[PDB]
Amino acid sequence: PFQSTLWLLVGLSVHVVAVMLYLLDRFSPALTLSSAMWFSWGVLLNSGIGEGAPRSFSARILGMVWAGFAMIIVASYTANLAAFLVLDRPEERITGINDPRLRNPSDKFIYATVKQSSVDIYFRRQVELSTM
Amino acid sequence: ELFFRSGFGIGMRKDSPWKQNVSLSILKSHENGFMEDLDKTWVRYQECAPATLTFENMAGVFMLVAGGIVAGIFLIFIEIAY
Amino acid sequence: KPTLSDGTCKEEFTVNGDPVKKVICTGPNDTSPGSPRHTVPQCCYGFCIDLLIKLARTMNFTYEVHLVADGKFGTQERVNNSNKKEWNGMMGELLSGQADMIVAPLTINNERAQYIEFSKPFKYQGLTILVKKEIPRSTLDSFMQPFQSTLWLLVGLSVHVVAVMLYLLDRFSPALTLSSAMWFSWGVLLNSGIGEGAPRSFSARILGMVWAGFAMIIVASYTANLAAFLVLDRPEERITGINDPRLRNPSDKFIYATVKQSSVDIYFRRQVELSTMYRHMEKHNYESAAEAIQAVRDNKLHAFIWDSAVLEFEASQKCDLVTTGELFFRSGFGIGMRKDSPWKQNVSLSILKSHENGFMEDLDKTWVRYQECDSRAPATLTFENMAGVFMLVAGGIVAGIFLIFIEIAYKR
Amino acid sequence: VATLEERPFVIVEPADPISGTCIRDSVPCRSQPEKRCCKGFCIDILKRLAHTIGFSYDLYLVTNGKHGKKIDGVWNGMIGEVFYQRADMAIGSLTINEERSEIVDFSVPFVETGISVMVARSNGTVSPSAFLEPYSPAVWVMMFVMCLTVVAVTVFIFEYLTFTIGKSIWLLWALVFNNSVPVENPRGTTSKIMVLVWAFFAVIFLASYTANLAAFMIQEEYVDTVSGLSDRKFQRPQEQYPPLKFGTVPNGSTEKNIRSNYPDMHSYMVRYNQPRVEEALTQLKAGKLDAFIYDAAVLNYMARKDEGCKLVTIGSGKVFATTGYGIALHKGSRWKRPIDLALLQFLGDDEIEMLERLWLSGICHNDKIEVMSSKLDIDNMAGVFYMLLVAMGLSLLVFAWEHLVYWR
Amino acid sequence: VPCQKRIGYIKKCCKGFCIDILKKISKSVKFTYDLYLVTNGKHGKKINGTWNGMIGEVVMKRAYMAVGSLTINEERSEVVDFSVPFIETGISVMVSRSNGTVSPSAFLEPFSADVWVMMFVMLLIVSAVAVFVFEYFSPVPSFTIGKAIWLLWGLVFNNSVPVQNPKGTTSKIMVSVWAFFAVIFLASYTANLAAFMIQEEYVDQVSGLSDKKFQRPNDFSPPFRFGTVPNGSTERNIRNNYAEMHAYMGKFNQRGVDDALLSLKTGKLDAFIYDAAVLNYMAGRDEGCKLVTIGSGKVFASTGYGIAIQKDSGWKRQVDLAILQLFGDGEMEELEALWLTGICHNEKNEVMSSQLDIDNMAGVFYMLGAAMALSLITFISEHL
Ligand SMILES: O=C(O)[C@@H]1[C@H](C(=O)O)NCCN1C(=O)c1ccc2c(ccc3ccccc32)c1
Ligand SMILES: O=C(O)[C@@H]1[C@H](C(=O)O)NCCN1C(=O)c1ccc2c(ccc3ccccc32)c1
Ligand SMILES: *[C@@H]1O[C@H](CO)[C@@H](O)[C@H](O)[C@H]1NC(C)=O
Ligand SMILES: *[C@@H]1O[C@H](CO)[C@@H](O)[C@H](O)[C@H]1NC(C)=O
Repeated sequence: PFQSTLWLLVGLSVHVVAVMLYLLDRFSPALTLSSAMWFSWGVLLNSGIGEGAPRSFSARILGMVWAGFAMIIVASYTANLAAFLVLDRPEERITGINDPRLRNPSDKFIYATVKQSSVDIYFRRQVELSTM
Repeated sequence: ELFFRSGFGIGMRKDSPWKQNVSLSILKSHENGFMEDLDKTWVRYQECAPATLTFENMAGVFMLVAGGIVAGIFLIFIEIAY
Repeated sequence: KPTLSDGTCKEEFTVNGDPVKKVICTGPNDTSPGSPRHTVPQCCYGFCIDLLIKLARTMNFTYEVHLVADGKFGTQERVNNSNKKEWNGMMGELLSGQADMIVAPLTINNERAQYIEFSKPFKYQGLTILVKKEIPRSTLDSFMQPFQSTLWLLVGLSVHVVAVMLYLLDRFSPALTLSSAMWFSWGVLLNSGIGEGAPRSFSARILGMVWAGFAMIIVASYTANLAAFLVLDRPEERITGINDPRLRNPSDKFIYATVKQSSVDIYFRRQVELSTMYRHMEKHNYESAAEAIQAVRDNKLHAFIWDSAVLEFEASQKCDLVTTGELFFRSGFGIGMRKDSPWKQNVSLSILKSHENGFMEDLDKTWVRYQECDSRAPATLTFENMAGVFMLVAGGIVAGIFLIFIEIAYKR
Repeated sequence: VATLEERPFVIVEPADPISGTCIRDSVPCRSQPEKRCCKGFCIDILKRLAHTIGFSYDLYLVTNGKHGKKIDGVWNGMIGEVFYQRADMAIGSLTINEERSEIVDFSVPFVETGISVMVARSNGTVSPSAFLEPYSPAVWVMMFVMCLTVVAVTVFIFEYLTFTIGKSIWLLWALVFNNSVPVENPRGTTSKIMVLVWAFFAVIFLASYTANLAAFMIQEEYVDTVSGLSDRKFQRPQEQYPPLKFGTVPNGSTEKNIRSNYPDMHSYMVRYNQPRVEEALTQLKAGKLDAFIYDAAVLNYMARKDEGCKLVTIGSGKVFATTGYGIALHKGSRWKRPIDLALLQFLGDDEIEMLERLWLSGICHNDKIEVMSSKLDIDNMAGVFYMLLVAMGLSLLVFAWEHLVYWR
Repeated sequence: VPCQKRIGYIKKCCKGFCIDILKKISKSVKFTYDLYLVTNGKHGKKINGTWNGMIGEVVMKRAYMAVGSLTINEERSEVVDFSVPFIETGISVMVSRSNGTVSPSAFLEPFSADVWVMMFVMLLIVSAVAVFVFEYFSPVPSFTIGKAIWLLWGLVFNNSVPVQNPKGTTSKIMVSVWAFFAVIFLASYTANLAAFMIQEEYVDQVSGLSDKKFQRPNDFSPPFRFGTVPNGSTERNIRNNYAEMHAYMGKFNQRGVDDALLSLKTGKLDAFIYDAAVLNYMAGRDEGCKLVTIGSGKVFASTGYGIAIQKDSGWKRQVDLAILQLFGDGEMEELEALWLTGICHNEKNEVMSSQLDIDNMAGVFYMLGAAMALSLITFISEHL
């Protein structure tokens, strides 16, 4: 669902948020770059890891919107997987005569019948069906 | 869909005198329920899925779970030493 | 446009600042056919009048545009006097001799080509379908849609059933109080963080576990059903041209209208396959093309079979309308003049010459193809659809208001 | 030519009084007679044969009966108009019959007629075992196995700094099931990181489950029911569930066949004997009835031309005692070969099909071509409740074991 | 239809769109035909003051009619009389199907902006009442406003952060009932967001050949590429009206038309410009369905085909009437679909699986970036 470059960028925004939370909490008038990663990684993966409460006003708002971004990634991933999965019926049913693969010879969708019989008499009757 | 509706037949020459009775007899077998027994005996019998995920299309994620186990052995030693 | 003061056309500018050239048409005002009127100068401008001006700049001839009297394009019909067929509108005005050249959108055909010459077309267009563009609205009620209204009241009892079972399965085995089982059984279902009493026994753990797995499925099935209902259920009443089965048979898709005594009517007459479709709309055809488009915005007529060169202009300006279908009758317009017309050889040549000069492209760029909103249906959840949820949590505040006073009274 | 006025086949309309003469694209059919024209389906067949064969005609509506009948000595109606030298042909809605074949000779049928069955449109179920569907047992079972390995690893990987296996299973299972339960977290970084890796799989597993669960009840169509006339569920309902109610229009061709084959069918079906075709539909549409049985060529047309498309037949090749329509003749009229040759030409070509897209058609499509997703109800997901019901019983089994371990 | 051919007159069989049109005209106006296929040149071109091709033989009075794919112009119209066109023709543009499309800011389509603000304000009031009404007035650190917001906000956005749960029977109920709203809010958001990325469809637009893509090709965008088949009508038409364009097009000459489609099939050429009569037809029967006849209905020189007749011929009047008769009886679309309609003319939905990327979703990180800076304004102000 996500291009390989999206994972790398989303793989560093968690760290970019982590250092920012540590930087903002360290100058608040014990994240120590260890519980910040657990808070940053815990929200994205929906795992109850660590008790890190960013008491700073600046850090808490970042964490408040950090969860919002984490929700979008998981919600979009589910929807893209849902959209991809529902759009996986390429069977391309013939639906009888008047089909794109049948109106003209595709050289790849080979279709034949019994020699002589009635279909050959049927098909040769109409000049319209002389193309295939 | 059935794009050419034309039933079968029992062909005979033009001068054949059997045409009148063959047509009458073949029409009597339709009403009698007889021609609903042959297809019951010869045709109608033997009357024997949005692409489930399956193990395929998901070997990568379970490899990640296995990969964490392997990386852990290479990570426990460093953590203990440090 | 009505003429301004002093009996002259008002001064106006185009998008590029060039003056839009105007002519003084002398025709009826506030026609209302069937009532007495009078001739009055009127202001005309636009595509088919700029191409007229460039025409007068080549053959060096003068003109005085006067609008048609009755207001119909023209159709040879038999008068009440036996079957002496007589034209009407422009064609009547041209054959009689009052008119000499018909420079107006006028589809050419055999019935008109036999009596007059037509010259080469100056624009190629067909006939399409104009219908009201439905705004994308989500037909979603409150959260009662994904699950039947006879399932929530049995899930709720199952929450309590697990709670009483879990407490009974922990107060006897070799812990959690009754209230903790109430919170834990709920807390798994609504995913809330409340509830600190985890199961202790190895028999209460599994009952409180398979319930958790059941909690995910209920929520996951809710999401899947809402996605299934939203994606699948979209308003699909679009018409894919005349080939649509609704048009191909007499059906009450409200009304299909056209303009009386036009080429569309005669096109609907020579085709006996749809003869009764034309007879169907014989009691519904308007007297003018401008009125019918106004009917579509009034939801009295959700169909229109008119020249695609005209509808696409309205589908761009009046962006509440949209065009549908494929052009099923392609035939160019024509600067028609009477048979044995010395201007006929010049006029047709200048129309063909203007095509490659780029001038004929210039006109439709200023008039028809200055472009506007197109858009042209995933509905967005609105407050109306989701008001049910907000009502519940709004009612939760007042439910607790009548519960706090009885909670404090418990101590006394 | 003798003909009868029928709703989809031969429409008779007054001649246009404004123009005096009747409207074009119609034939001047008298009666047996004010001048008057008619149109329809069988009319177009007749006029096409006139151009091909090269013969004129003078239609007149029959005023005796309907499609001919035997009155025990005299043949009346459209057929009688030909058996008595009065009419050379009887083009219309004439069903080929064995009894009619020996008094008049017919042509090659151009429309098929049988004995079909109606039913109300089915809403559609949701595969009541759907919760276990958007996956495979290989993925389902092994993921439980995978956690058992990870839980065993986590306890061992955390020992080298009171977790135990019991809390590791509880913690790991929590993440994979939309974590909301109380959990105990480890302290070592090697175990804490590993849990996150399993937590990432939990997000993917849950996301994949809900994504494919949506697809299961989106690309599923809606038929949900097929029944046949010869089926015992139709044959006799008195030895089964609450009886299925079905009836027809008596005194007709469909009653003759249903009488000769199954005499008990005739006895039972008189309970619901609707004398009007249109009225029977209303009773069927109101839930009073369950199946209306009549000719295919006259019941398919009414199924196609119907608002809401709420009526679908199961006569998709299951028509029983199928005899087509045809053009009656005089049994010696020597027109049979030219008529049959020309009629087979249209059938051999695609001519008759266009006339089928005409009047003998409707906006409603008997094919499903439509998917509906309704409320999950209780039946469509009672399977997931059964899994819980196993746990309540299984927990009680552990409760006894937890009780009897002390005494033994 | 029988046909002749010079060099010796070898008999041959003729059939095609003009032939069947000629057949219909033949019986309608009761005139006969003895088609002899041209040899010198093709179509016609006035070279050295003399006409060759089909036109050249008519003006030498050797033909008296020239059916075929003859494009109506003014150089021919002053030499050979012309009939009413039976098929339109322009100068169209060809672009690829783009292999789908992406929707930027694809994370805010559900929940119309009234929903967010309505929930946001009531999120504050629920936090306000929980710590004021149902806490200060109820039995049993304490529960501040900041902690209440930090909890209820977390529950909506897929609660994973550590929280400080309330204490009290009523406070727990208020938080619990809010958690149910979060479940519906999250479940419906994902479900609705799935709909918006299922019916994404495809976006194609050229706005004709008179736009900046073909009037200022060397704009801020990378140099646009477009070529035609030289020594033809389109080059002659475009070289006069568009003086600057002819110079630019010379860098991407494509000679054979089939060679040009190879460039389109490989992406070497940005767009293909040629006559719309065959370009629509050729893309109709094109294999792979990667070519769309963009610019349809809005072309440069809409001049139709025709049936050239000798100058001042009496048959001219009876030929135009016959052709128009076939138009009124709804016959063109029968043979138009019979001969040149292709198979890739179905609905243009072409819904494709999305491949969400930074291009697909951009504002999602911008909100994080904006909130990253939004913390700074609340970070400096804490000192004051
Ligand atoms: O087969 C039959 O039962 C007869 C006749 C025969 O050969 O006897 N063969 C043909 C069928 N038919 C009838 O009486 C009959 C019964 C009902 C409708 C119509 C014709 C048109 C309708 C339109 C709407 C509703 C009902 C009808 C004819
Ligand atoms: O207008 C032109 O340029 C001429 C001519 C004229 O009167 O000059 N008027 C018509 C256009 N044309 C051509 O030479 C031409 C060039 C290329 C194809 C076709 C016709 C069918 C194809 C099918 C596949 C690929 C190429 C082609 C005609
Ligand atoms: C056809 O059946 C009739 C009825 O019994 C009979 O009289 C006649 O001989 C039969 N024809 C032939 C050729 O057997
Ligand atoms: C038409 O144009 C030609 C050439 O310019 C000219 O000789 C002729 O006089 C024009 N026709 C009329 C009626 O002036």
